[PDB]
Amino acid sequence: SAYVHTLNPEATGGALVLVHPGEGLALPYHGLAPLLPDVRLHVLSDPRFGQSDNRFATLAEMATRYVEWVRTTEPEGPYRLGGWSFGGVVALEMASQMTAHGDEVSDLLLVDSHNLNAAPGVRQRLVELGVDPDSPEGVDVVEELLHNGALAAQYAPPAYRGRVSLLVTPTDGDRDAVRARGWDRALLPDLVVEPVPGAHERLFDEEHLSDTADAIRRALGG
Repeated sequence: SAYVHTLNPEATGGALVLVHPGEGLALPYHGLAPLLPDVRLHVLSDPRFGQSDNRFATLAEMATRYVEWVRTTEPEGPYRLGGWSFGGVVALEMASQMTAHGDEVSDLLLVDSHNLNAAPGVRQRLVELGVDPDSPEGVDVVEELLHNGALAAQYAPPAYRGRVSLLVTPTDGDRDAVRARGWDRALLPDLVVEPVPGAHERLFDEEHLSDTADAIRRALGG
């Protein structure tokens, strides 16, 4: 569909599905493609983005719909899923569902994601992106953002035994980066924690993209 876009379509090194962050558009990930030229990148956008009505009721329901798309695009596994912040949380729930239905998910990439249901700026994020929150783009994005943040707050991530890479930016006061983001290592026995530099909101902007892509490449090459 119009919400699934595939980058590096002739790549033969494997595939990676990336779920949109809380703003709802997978466009930040497009700049990864030249930096991950051996990876088929399937980037997923929110199909309910423009719809004040007909939002997904739960993060689980969103994930279930995205799984469908993934299976249609890559009918055979093993699967590698991930996303930046909110998208990483959705990717986890996708991995949880796929593995419960017999699929192999060899990698799950949480790019500086947090678990708001455990450890809980809408307009200010756009201002920081250079968009007018009150422009036509602006209002839709803030609306999308607050809903996805509500989906995340109501969702608790389940125990998941597969391999999970959590890429973490610097943690205020250098405290434990896993608890600071609301995750419980008892639920993620095969968690691997990897550093990525810069600020949570800046990870895909022009300056940062090469370092963020480096951290993703390293996470996938276990």
